[PDB]
Amino acid sequence: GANKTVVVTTILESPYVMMKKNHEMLEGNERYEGYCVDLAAEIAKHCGFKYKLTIVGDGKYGARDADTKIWNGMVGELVYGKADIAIAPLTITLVREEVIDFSKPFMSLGISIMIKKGTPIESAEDLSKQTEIAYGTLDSGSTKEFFRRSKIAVFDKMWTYMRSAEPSVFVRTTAEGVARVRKSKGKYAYLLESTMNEYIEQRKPCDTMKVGGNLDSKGYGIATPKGSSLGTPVNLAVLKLSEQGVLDKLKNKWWYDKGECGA
Amino acid sequence: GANKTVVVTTILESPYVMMKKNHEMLEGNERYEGYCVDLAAEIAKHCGFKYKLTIVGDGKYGARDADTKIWNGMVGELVYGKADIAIAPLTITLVREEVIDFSKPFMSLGISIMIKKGTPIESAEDLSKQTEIAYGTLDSGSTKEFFRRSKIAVFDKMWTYMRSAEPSVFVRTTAEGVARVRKSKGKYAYLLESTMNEYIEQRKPCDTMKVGGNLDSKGYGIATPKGSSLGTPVNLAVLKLSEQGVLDKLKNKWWYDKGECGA
Ligand SMILES: CNCc1cn(CC(=O)Nc2sc3c(c2C(N)=O)CCCC3)nc1C(C)(C)C
Ligand SMILES: N[C@@H](CCC(=O)O)C(=O)O
Ligand SMILES: N[C@@H](CCC(=O)O)C(=O)O
Repeated sequence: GANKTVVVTTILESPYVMMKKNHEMLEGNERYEGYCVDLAAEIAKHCGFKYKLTIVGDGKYGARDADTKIWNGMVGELVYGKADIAIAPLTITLVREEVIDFSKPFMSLGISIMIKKGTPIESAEDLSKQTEIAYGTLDSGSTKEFFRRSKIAVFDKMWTYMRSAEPSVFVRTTAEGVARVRKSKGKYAYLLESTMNEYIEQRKPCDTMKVGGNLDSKGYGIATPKGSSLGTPVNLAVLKLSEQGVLDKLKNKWWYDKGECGA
Repeated sequence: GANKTVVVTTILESPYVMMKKNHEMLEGNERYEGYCVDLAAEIAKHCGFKYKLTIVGDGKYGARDADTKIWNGMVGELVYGKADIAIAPLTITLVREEVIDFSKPFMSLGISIMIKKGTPIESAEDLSKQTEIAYGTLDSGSTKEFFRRSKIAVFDKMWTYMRSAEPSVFVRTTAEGVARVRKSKGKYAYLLESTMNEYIEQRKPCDTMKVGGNLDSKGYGIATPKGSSLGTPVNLAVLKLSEQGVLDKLKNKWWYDKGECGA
């Protein structure tokens, strides 16, 4: 048919999408700011569509329930037709690519370790060979599934520990994992994507550090329901924006320029 | 129809595809070794097809002639139906994605600078602000087009210089650019992908260095003619291989383990 306003699902995750301080004062897309807010505006412009930003109702990225086979989070909003496109730090994975379309990656990341400054941990091997320091991941995301499915010795060891640790080492939101690192006096480390890790390291109170090399290499993609007319134009828009340096300029805007911890 | 033997186009580029020393002794796919030789075997296995490796006749990655609009290189072999799939370090670009399908990236890279050890150059800005040291790129590839199309000040400055430099700063093969760095006594720097740069840095005679940060961020994809039945299965195979750690194991095999310059 004729073009219609596109419903964009996204997720509150710094610095991708954040509530503006005065959001009560504001309406519509103007309530929100961040990398993916800016990316949404660029994509919509290059694909020539009108759009409405919506925050995913359940606050989740997307996992499938092993019993019901029902998808939750932003993936679920696409699968069940509640949203036309997901523009968020949504990790490209085999399980997801089978049910939704992803653009080529607009940003790269790998799973990484966050510690409170001074924590005697430099790697995933270090974490796996000790018990004083608890560690965990976000629920309903690609990091948890990485550990759950890993056949690699150190990560399988980590997963075995994390799955039955008490109290639970899993958190509902990134902010919750960060708070736990900050408040646990060096006794909790948080496994999260390098992009988020790197952003938080440069924010007050400047008390966290990324340590060790990334555990994997992957990327975020713009996701559309399978067969959507938006898939192709969105993919070309990502490649165009990449080649024009726009994605690099947005990364600088929302990471380096937001840095509060000095140089 | 019924499954047929797949014609794979590729390119002699270390460590992706290399002639085995005793290749005269050998036949078929056994003539060749390297990352993309191993990747081809994995993909073919996961997609359940038989295949024949073929080296691109003109030794080029792929560019389109501005007059004739004819594609050369591996892209051209796909476009004109001479090959069914390209499994090589073929950079995902807007101009190419429009005429061929790319899988999700199997490896990431950015454009980078190679110098002879001791060359007084630490960045692209440095190169652009001096004339003693010549510098250039490979012909018929994504690095040259990056500079030619760049609206970014330092790279546009570099391109203006490179396009009319005499003698020519462009080379036909990576080996030729490397030889020029090695033989020019610090007076030639070579702009090439970080992956190739990093491999060469660890090979005898151990006389080159990668300097500065990457100029861009992108990746290599497996390419198929537009609409090919191989596209979807090949893409899922890349994601599966990624998540299984196979791509990381192959990177270690062909870079770290091949290192000849010590630790
Ligand atoms: C096995 N490979 C794992 C890998 C790595 N990444 C990040 C990445 O490769 N970066 C790329 S490739 C690319 C772009 C970017 C980017 N800007 O982040 C921009 C447009 C041109 C093509 N993503 C992946 C997948 C296979 C999980 C999707
Ligand atoms: N980007 C991840 C969420 C963050 C994480 O799992 O660490 C996903 O798409 O599931
Ligand atoms: N990977 C590049 C070739 C190497 C280069 O241009 O530096 C391409 O696909 O064109």
